[PDB]
Amino acid sequence: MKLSLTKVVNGCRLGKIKNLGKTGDHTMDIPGCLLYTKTGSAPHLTHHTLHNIHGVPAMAQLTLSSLAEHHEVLTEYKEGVGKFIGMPESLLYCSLHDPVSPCPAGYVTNKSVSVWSVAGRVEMTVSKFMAIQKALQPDWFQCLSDGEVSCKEATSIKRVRKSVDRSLLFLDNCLRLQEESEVLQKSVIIGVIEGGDVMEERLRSARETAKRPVGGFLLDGFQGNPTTLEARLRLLSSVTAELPEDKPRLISGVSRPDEVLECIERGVDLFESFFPYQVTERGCALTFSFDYQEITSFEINLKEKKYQEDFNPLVRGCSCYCCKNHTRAYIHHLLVTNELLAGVLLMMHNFEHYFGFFHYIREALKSDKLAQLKELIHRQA
Amino acid sequence: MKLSLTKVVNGCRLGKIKNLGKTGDHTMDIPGCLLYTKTGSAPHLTHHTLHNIHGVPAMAQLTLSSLAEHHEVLTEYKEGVGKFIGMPESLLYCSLHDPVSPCPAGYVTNKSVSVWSVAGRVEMTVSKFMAIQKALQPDWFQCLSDGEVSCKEATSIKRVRKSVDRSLLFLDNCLRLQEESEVLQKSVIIGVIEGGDVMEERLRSARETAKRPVGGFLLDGFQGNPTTLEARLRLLSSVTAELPEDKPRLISGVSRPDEVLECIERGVDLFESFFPYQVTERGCALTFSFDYQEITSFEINLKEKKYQEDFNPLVRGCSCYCCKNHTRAYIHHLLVTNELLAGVLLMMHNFEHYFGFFHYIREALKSDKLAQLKELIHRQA
Amino acid sequence: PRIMRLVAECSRSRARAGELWLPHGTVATPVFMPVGTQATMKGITTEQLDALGCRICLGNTYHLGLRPGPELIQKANGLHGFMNWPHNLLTDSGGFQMVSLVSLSEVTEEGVRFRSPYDGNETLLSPEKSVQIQNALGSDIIMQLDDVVSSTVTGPRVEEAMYRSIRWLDRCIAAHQRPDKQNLFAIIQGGLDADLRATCLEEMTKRDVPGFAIGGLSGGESKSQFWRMVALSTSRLPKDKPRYLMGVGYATDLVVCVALGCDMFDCVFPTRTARFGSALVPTGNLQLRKKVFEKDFGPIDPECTCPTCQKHSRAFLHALLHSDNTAALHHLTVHNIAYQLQLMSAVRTSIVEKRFPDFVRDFMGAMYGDPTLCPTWATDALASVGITLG
Amino acid sequence: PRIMRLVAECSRSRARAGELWLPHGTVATPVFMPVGTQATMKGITTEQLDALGCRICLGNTYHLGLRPGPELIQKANGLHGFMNWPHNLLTDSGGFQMVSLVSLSEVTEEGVRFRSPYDGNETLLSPEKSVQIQNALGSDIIMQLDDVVSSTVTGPRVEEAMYRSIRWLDRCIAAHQRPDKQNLFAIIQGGLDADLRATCLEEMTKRDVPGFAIGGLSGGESKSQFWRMVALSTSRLPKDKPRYLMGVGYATDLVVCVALGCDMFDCVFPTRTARFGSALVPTGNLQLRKKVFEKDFGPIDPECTCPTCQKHSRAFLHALLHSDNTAALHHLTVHNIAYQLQLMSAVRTSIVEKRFPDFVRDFMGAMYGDPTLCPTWATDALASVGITLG
RNA sequence: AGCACGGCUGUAAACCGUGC
RNA sequence: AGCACGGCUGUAAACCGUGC
Ligand SMILES: Nc1nc2cc[nH]c2c(=O)[nH]1
Ligand SMILES: Nc1nc2cc[nH]c2c(=O)[nH]1
Ligand SMILES: [Zn+2]
Ligand SMILES: [Zn+2]
Ligand SMILES: [Zn+2]
Ligand SMILES: [Zn+2]
Repeated sequence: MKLSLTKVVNGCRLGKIKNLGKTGDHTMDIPGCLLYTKTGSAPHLTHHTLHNIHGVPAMAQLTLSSLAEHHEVLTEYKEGVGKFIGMPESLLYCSLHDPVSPCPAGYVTNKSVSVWSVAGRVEMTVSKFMAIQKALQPDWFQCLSDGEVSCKEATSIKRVRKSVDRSLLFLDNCLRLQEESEVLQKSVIIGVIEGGDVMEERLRSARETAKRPVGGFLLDGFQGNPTTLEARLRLLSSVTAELPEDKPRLISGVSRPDEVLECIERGVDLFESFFPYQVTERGCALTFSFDYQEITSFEINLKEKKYQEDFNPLVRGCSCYCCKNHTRAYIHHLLVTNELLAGVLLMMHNFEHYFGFFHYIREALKSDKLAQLKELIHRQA
Repeated sequence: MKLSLTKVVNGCRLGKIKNLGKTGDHTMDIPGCLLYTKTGSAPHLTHHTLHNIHGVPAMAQLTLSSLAEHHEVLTEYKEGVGKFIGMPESLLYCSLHDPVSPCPAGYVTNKSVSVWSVAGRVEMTVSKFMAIQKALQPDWFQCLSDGEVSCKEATSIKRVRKSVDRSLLFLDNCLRLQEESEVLQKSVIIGVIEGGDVMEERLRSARETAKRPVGGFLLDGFQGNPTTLEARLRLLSSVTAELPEDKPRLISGVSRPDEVLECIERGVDLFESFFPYQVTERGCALTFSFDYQEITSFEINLKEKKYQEDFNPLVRGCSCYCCKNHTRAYIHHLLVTNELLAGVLLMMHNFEHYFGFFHYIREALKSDKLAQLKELIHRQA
Repeated sequence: PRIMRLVAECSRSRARAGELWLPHGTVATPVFMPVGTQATMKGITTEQLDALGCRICLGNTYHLGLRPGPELIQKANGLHGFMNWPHNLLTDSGGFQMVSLVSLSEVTEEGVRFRSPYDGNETLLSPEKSVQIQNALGSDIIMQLDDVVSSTVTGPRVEEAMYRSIRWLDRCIAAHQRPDKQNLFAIIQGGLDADLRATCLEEMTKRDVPGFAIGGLSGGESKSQFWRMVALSTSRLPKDKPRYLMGVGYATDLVVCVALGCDMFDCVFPTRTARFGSALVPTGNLQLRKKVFEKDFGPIDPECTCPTCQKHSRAFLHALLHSDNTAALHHLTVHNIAYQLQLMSAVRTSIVEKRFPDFVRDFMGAMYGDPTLCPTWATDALASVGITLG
Repeated sequence: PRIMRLVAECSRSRARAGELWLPHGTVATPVFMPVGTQATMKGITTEQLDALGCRICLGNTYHLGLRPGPELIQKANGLHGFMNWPHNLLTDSGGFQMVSLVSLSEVTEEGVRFRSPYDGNETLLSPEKSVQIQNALGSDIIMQLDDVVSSTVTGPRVEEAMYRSIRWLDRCIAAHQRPDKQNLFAIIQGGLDADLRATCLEEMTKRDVPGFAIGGLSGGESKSQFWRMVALSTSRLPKDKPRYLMGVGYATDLVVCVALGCDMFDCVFPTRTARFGSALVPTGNLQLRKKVFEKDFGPIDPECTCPTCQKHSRAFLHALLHSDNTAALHHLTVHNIAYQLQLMSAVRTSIVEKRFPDFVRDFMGAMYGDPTLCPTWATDALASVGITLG
């Protein structure tokens, strides 16, 4: 993998990652996002419906929470998860947790972190974690890590320290296990920057992780309620400073368009696309402008009666399947009558709109019109 | 138990319940609330701190969620929970679920409902439930019931039906088990009105339950997000119509002052006092006027810097320990520095303010000045 | 004016192949018609249906009449525009709802009064209203409101409903304001009584409605009776007009009823079975929720052309069905509609090629292991029109 | 002007009973002083402390200096007004923080530089600043900022800190602007070196500060050394002035050090042990989180008068400690402060009644099962001042 | 909830029974 | 998370180790 920067406007890194995914090359753009999935399918969408979307990201995020239960099955399939889930054309990043639900936390111990599934708590030792990675064969995978800091609010400085030390211990063990296996060689490991709200431990985490031969870094624990971020936003830029620039920066739990822009300012490259999913799930549609649990400002609520007779598309000019082929009035009916097509059509548009947003970020960055974009984004509905 | 009505203004029932609690009489007023507790202690408060509060309710709510784990212990104590928890002077109502956390839902089956504890899921069959009640010896107890309707949103009309039928089956079984035991005779059983959002099943639930020799009724599943209520508010009045008037009406998950007033309008008598607790937990204080997860309008947030130098009491004229002995500036410090005294002082005032609110409701009802109260309540901060 | 053009006829049986010439394009028959009730195919986009090569699907007047309301759909360029369906739409009157919503149903000669437990607000469905709604929706084929009684019930009820239907039909024919664009179809509500059904056959055929449907047969009626009442109905229905059997979508049922002269069918079964985690195969069905299909890396049906069977394994679906992802349901809905269409298209081909009897034997060997293990009812039904199975 | 009025003196030992005359009321000695650092007793209201009959408790300059800030507390009518404490307040300089925050501590002659990992913002603590903060708070007893080195460390470090303390003391005496209202106390930072401690004793006693404290002894130093350095210190300290030993609050430690001539003590141990689910008894402690106390229906201590032991059983507390209710912690905090006070008040009584040696034997029989199983260190300490245990 | 059975015929049905 | 051990001496401590 090689990251090349087209430009660096303000603190914002515009570029491409060229030799990605083992098989030849797959050019992936920064800054960018990752197709959010549940059990390896995009939520609500089959291949048909997925490929009906313009600007689907090259890489797709999947999570151990859903896949680990079926370690056995995947071990028997012997051909890796991409082919199993019928996404063979896609690059795959395996995260430890689903960002929409990071509530359970692993009950991390020195010898075990645990994801949460339908079955229940799945206790993964390092060996088991690396075993699962063998079965899955993703392009990228987050290394087993201790991210519980954010979950609790106590943040005992001794706890914060353990989060860093544990994460580094896991990283070093996993690196060795990768050395031994040929298959695993082909996978790229992602280091997890940690340290919570303690500046010192954040910098310590950043440097020590960077010392390892990881392919990229995950910025954990900045995931927070909307108000909290501005605070941790300073800590963010402190940390990215300590990371080498020739390696990509992932962040977890940040998908809100506003927060996204800001993290790009602080030199973050890759984002989860779970925000469009959450919007979909509450019967809402992304309407905010980019072209140049509370319902947010970026969206309208199609459950509302104002839309029962509104025969405009969701967003005028949106080339997605739904806006082009259907009206708000129609979606309103679908939601009201509790039909599964509501979700499919909402997911399709919400994804396409979000994917369009990123396209205009990169475009803005080329013309240093990003500040104007910030303002256009904060336009209401 | 006998309920006598001083008056009935609009739909609002003002009165007293005279012969309460087996041992002699304990006059309890309607409309009124119930001391919210966690594991039999009011949250944050010891006896000292509790009795430091003016207008503590005569009855206190406890929950099987916390107590059931210790069925064994209480069985051995042989003297009932009031004495065990050092609240012997108090009337005790045992609810099935803690209102603050009703998320898990029982996984109800025909033969088993399950509360959720520290240990985990506790599977109570009818016999076990009634066994636990023997150990506890409360004044009142909610009968084992199926309230899962509200948890899910599907509300299959066949599910809604099962909720009613199951609840009635549990009621009849428990009634017989009470017949057999002398100790249990001394306890009063509360029937649970159910039926979700289906009007027909609501009325069916109301009538059939009323046919039983229950001492009172619990109005379940109206517990909802703030917006939802206005909708279910009509269904409420439909149901109370079907209940005899010489028996008290409890409702679960309704503690917001605004929602409280409205339920009184629809002839509800008794409320949980968990709202003041939730306020406490987010570092906020009740400030709304009555004298004549989002932070609500009824409260201020003492974490805010505007209060760092504000040397007024929480609410001018409030006779509670905190307002009388301490300032906002002081509480602000306590919260900021993460000290346990913050919680104690907040809980004390939040309780006292809430308890004062009820006093003024009853007072308003005597003078039919309730509508004015409604408006004074909706005053901001 | 005849809306169906006949093409071929298995000499041995009553099996017919033909085409329906409708305002929104030609429809090959025999045809299975997927049922999307509230202007939706329950999880799939109109494009996905368009791709499966479906030329006619249903909507339901009762549901659509209440929500979203006839006025709204009219402002929406009709049911066609609303759901963005290019091809033909057929609309049930609201008759069936009588059986399914028997609890909420009160019957007078004036119409059917429907209440919903959730909302006090009630609806009368007079033939006139049913027609009014259908005229607004603009469905190519509309259906008469009939007094539908369940097959299980016996009494003067059967007789009363049968005659009421006739009167309701005339009121519907009267109510129609759009014959030019929409084709009203009568429904033979005779119950399981030969005489009543026969009497209903006689009088109804006397009206000049474009097509005829066979109703009252969707219940758990004995199978021996089921096929006989079909046979009775088809034997007396105009050959130069469609025979639409309603509430039937099971494979063995569909094969046999084509052989008994039926031309059109609708059923919610394929779409529902899909939302319940069952996938239709030549050999019956696959309960994919079951743990057996955990390490099964083959498709649902190697011979299926539907997108699900091209790109997805039984194993992955089995894992996805246990997920919270609704995608699992859609993969099955897609395939199940495909199976039914592949079956109907396969059947029509065999009628045209004068090997329908051969086709049926091949079918029965798939479904039942052998024509040997075929259920007697189907054996009786087939033999009555001159098809034995070795 | 002498702030302590002596009352009685066990002839055999150095045990003293007396009274401190402070601006906010008289304080009986020997006294244990609960430590609430950030203007709070960590879960209990000032009323609850008032009721336990506490007449003096501590605040800490470092924490309170940073948050909420000296200016704020001044506007708040001083530390007294702020926390609504009627009675006497003693304030640690911020010396101890050097040991506990050794990691964040940089030492120059000018002062102590303190950083917090969370916030870049730093603080210098010069004697002058420590005094300024204390003067604003208005604590009845304020403490000199001293160069506190841990007992475990050895080097010129011990010596350097010892002399620095002396210079810091003079700067503090200089810095005091409120002798009329507040009584500065010196702290003997000699380390475990006899000569250094001795030298520190000499020079510091030469200043006319109202009281003297013994510092540097709060560590895990060998017990044999602990008591000897106490004995050395008290043996050379003015008898007509208080002897305040800092960082000591364990029972056997407290009994013995009174016998070695100590008059005042502070420790966070009782309040912390409580927040950790341990409850102090004559026979050591009760780990109430442990499952043994599940069916124990007796109080913590039948002989305790504190509210916890009047109305609550061990069993209920054991169940409440496993709850999310913070109440469990408060019940223990209340009792633990009570135990320490009951002990100190019990000890003073026995000195007055000339049976302190008898009291000590009764105590040791409780704590250790017998004066027989007493730890040698306490045996040595007691025998050095003429108390044997049968 | 989750798991296992049994049920689905122009959809009160991403469902309904029965266990655990 | 929770459970079990071991730890707490003028409070980076409703905590910290170690398992599961
Ligand atoms: N209208 C109507 N629909 C159906 C669907 C199945 N059977 C019938 C019937 O008899 N009448
Ligand atoms: N200032 C100060 N406080 C304490 C508390 C325990 N030991 C000491 C000490 O040596 N100095
Ligand atoms: Zn769109
Ligand atoms: Zn108050
Ligand atoms: Zn297929
Ligand atoms: Zn006590």
